Amino acid sequence: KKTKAEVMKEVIAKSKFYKQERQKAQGIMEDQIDNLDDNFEDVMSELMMTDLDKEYDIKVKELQLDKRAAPSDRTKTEEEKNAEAEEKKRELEQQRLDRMNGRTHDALLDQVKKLDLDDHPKIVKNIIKAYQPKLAEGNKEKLGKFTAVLLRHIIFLSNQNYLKNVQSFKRTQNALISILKSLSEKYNRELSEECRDYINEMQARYKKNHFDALSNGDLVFFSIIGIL
Amino acid sequence: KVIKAYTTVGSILKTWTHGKLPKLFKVIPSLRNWQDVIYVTNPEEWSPHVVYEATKLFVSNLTAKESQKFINLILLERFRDNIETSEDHSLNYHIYRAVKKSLYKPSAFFKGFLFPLVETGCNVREATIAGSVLAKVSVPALHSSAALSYLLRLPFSPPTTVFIKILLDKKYALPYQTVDDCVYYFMRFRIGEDATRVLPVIWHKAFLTFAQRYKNDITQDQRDFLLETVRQRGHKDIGPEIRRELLAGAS
RNA sequence: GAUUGACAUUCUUGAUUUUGUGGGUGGUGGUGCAU
Repeated sequence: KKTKAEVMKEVIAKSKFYKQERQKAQGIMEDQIDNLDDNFEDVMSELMMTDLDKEYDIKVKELQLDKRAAPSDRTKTEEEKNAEAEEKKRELEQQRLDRMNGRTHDALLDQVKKLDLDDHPKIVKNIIKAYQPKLAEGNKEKLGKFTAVLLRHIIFLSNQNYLKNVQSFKRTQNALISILKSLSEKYNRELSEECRDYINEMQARYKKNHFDALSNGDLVFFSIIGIL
Repeated sequence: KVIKAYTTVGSILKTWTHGKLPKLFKVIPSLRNWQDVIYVTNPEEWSPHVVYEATKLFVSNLTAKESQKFINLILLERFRDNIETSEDHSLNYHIYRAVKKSLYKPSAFFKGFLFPLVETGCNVREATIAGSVLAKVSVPALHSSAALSYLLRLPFSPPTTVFIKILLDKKYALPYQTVDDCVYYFMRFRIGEDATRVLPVIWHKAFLTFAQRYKNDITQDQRDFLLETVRQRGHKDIGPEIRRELLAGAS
C-alpha cells in the first residue's frame, strides 16, 4: 500500500501536469492561430507612432580615448613561489625517474641576416621572434618553420671559418643556444620533426661517404639535443 | 481597443511550462504599442520560463527608452519581490539565466538595472548575490570602467563597496580615470568618514584586493598616501603583503 | 559589416564586437561566535 500510494500519487500529479501542459500548448496554438495576423485589424486603429547617462557615456568614451593597464594576473608571496617551485621540481624529477624506469624558410634567414658577423645575428633572430609571437593571431607555421631554420642555421654555421673572431663566435653561439632552448621549450612538436629528418639525412650522408660527410657541426648537434 | 487575445496569453503564461510562443508576442517589437498592450495584459502573474524568453525578446528590442519602458517599472521590482518572498533567499536559476540573457545589450544597461538597484531595498546579501551574477558572465569593459567611476562617485553604502570590490577582483587593465578614481576614494575616506564611520574587515579586504595588483600606475606620492592609509588603518593582515605591493609596483 | 530578433530563403537590431594568443578554478554553500 505504501508503494501503491507513491505510484498512484505520482501518476495522478503526472497526469495533471500532462493535462495542464497540453492545455497550455493548445492555448498557445489557438491564440497564435487567432491572434498572429488576425491582429491586423487592431494594428491600425489603436497605434502609437539623460544627463547621468551622458556622464556614463562620457566616461566610457574617455576610457576609449585613453586608458592604461594592470601588471600581471595575480598577487602572491615568494613563499608560495618556493612551494610551487619545489612542487614542479619534485613532479618533474619523479616523472623523469618514472620515464627512466619505464619569416624564414631555411634560406630566407640566410638571405635576410647575411650582413653582419656575430652579434647582430642573435638580435635579428630575436627580432623575428618579436615579429611573430607578439602579433601571433595565426602564427604557427611561420613559428615552427623559423625554429627549424634556427636549428639548421646553427648547423650550417657551426663549422665554417672559426679563425676569425673566436670569442664573438663563442658568445653568439652560446646566446643562440640559450635563446633556442628558451623559445623551443614551448615548441617541441615542430622542432623534433626537423631533428628526425636531420638524422635521416646524415645517415644518408654516411651511406655514401666513408667518413668525410661527418661535418663537425654534428658534434654540437648531438650536444644541443642532449641539452634540450 | 486592442485585439484582446491577451486574456488567453496571460492565462497560459501565468503557468507556462514548455513549448512555443504566440507569435504576436514574438513580433511585439514590430508593433508600435508594446507597452500599451502589456499594460492591458497586466502580467503581475508570471511564469519564470516566460520571464526568460520575454527578456530574450526584450533584449532583442531594448534601447535606453525601451529599457525604461519595460525593465525599470515592473520586472526589476518583480525580481525584488522574488528575492524578498523567497524565504531561504533562493533566487532561481530561471531568474539568473534571465539576467544573463538580459546582460547582453550594454547601451544603457546602467540605467537598465544598476541605476534602480541602488534606489532602495538593497541589503548586503542581495548585493553579494548581484555582484556574483555580475562576475559570472561577460561584461562590457569600458562600461565596467565607467561603472566603477560613477558607483565610486555615488554615496557610501556597503552594497556599493562589495559591488566595487567584485568589479576590482575582475582583474582589469585599469585606465587612468579609474586609478584617479581610486586615489580620490582614499581621499574620500579620511578624517571624510574616519570619525563619522569605522571600516571593518569587509572594507579592509576590498581595498586589500585593490592593492593586490592595482598599482601599476602609481607614483611615489601615491605610494606615500597609501603608506599612511595603512598606517591609519592598521589591521593584522596588512604588513608584509601591502609592504610587498608597495615594493612591487611601478610608475 | 561584428553580432543580435527572423515574416522558409531575406530584412526590424550595431561593437555587447568577431578570431586567436594566453589565463583567473567555479561560491545562491553547511559548522562555534552577540542575534
